[PDB]
Amino acid sequence: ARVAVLISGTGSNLQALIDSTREPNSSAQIDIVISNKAAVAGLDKAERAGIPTRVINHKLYKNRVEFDSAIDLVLEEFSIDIVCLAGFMRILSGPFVAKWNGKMLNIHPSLLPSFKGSNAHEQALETGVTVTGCTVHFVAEDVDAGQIILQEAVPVKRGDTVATLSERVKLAEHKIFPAALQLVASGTVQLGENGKICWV
Ligand SMILES: Nc1nc(=O)c2cc(CCCCc3cnc(C(=O)N[C@@H](CCC(=O)O)C(=O)O)c(F)c3)sc2[nH]1
Ligand SMILES: NCC(=O)N[C@@H]1O[C@H](COP(=O)([O-])[O-])[C@@H](O)[C@H]1O
Repeated sequence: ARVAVLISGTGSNLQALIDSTREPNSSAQIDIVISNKAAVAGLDKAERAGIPTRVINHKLYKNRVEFDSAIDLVLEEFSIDIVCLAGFMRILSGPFVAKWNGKMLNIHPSLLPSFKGSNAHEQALETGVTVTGCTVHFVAEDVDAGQIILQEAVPVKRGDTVATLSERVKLAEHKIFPAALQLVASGTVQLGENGKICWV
């Protein structure tokens, strides 16, 4: 399975995905890394691993649909089968999401459906949970509401901050995201016609 990884930032999840897909038994190959922001650290991790990169500045486009179309063009150029959103922060448009339905995965740093949106850790800390986690799900049109593939709980320790909590949660992200990609890449898991997770 040919994979594109979209990033907006540091690329720790990207790096975990690079490491896992180099394993001999990997069912996925990362063929392109797309960033919507220039000179982010994930672009370096990609070049060090010998993976093509492309910056598609969202700031240059009239609206989401145009910008998504620019991404889609690169996805076709590279005959991509699966899209991983790994720290990619731009909400995608309906048509793009529908096109990639069942082929696009996103990592989210909470146990969905808790704490959807961009600042999950802040919410988690403000709410006072003692267990949080991360969620790999298919991208549906409703942000952070697509079908759930894997999750891993992570404890909240007293005194935690966004810095310390997100650091612990990212250790789980680097486990379940490579695992979720391998499940989809190998056809073990797919989005069902009824729209629920299907473990073939
Ligand atoms: N249809 C669809 N379904 C999905 O499940 C899904 C998941 C995605 C992964 C991205 C993370 C989820 C998320 C993204 N973005 C924002 C946000 O407010 N983003 C600002 C830009 C802020 C910035 O640039 O840092 C904006 O895009 O306007 C947010 F609150 C939460 S994208 C997507 N699209
Ligand atoms: N709303 C989406 C979101 O919060 N994404 C989060 O951004 C980080 C990216 O880190 P990375 O750039 O080191 O992979 C990850 O912690 C991921 O869960």
